[PDB]
Amino acid sequence: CGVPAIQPVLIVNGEEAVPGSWPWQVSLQDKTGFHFCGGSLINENWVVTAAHCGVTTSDVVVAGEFDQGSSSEKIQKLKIAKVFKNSKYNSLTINNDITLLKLSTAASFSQTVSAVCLPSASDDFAAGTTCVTTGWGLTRYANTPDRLQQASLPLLSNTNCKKYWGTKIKDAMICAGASGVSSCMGDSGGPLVCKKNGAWTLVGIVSWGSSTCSTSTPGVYARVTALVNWVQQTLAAN
Amino acid sequence: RPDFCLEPPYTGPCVARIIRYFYNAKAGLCQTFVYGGCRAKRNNFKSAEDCLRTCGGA
Repeated sequence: CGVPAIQPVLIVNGEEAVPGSWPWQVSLQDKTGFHFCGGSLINENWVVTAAHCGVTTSDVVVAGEFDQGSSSEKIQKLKIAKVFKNSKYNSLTINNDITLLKLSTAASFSQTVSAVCLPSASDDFAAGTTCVTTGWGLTRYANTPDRLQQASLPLLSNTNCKKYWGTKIKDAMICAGASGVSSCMGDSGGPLVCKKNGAWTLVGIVSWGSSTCSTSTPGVYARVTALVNWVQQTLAAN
Repeated sequence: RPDFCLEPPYTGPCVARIIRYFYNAKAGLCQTFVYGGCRAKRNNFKSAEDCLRTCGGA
């Protein structure tokens, strides 16, 4: 996990990613192929995304995709067998914004399709750490870009994030950005990864932020460390 | 019809790309818009039928 077969070379103001350099990135689409959210593969049978994306078993997980405008590109359209929404998700405060998707048929890992590592509940990723977020969300606050995008951004301390968002920032949230880039419509559920001993680890899940996708305001993500115990328990019981 | 039918569509703070319907009083019909996934206002429906039955004629 966390080691791309194809090394990446480093969303508003982001840049085009190297084809297949973020193998855990999946696209969540409806029965017609309409992209509504991103997601991250944590192993061959499970995808982790945001609770607010409202995924159902009628939706599909598309893995190994780079250019959504390419009908030739080889991808994997995985059916969803069951959806596990964290019962703690607060539809009012948006806290505990995480959902797990169990695939009907396992994904066939390869050079362009693999898993991201999960952190330990006790991991501490310091403010200032340069992480990365990826997705097919809008590049300007408007249709989604065809090719997967990426952006490097810094994690922010809770104190610094609150200087802007105040008490809307809850215990299962972590902020990053306000550095010239911003997540935007279509990026939700996607990953915010940072290196842990060299392996890309899921530190956040794109959740919410500026109503205008401003690049000078903190982006908010679901804090995976505060939710990974729930993830592990869900896996073990299913 | 309820007055919430006269409010413009609200995407919200979340960043998903979910197709929803809202009633456009100026045109007299329900149209699609992109919803962020959280904190929906009431002029936001999962189907065009729901929207017309609730806001039609507003």
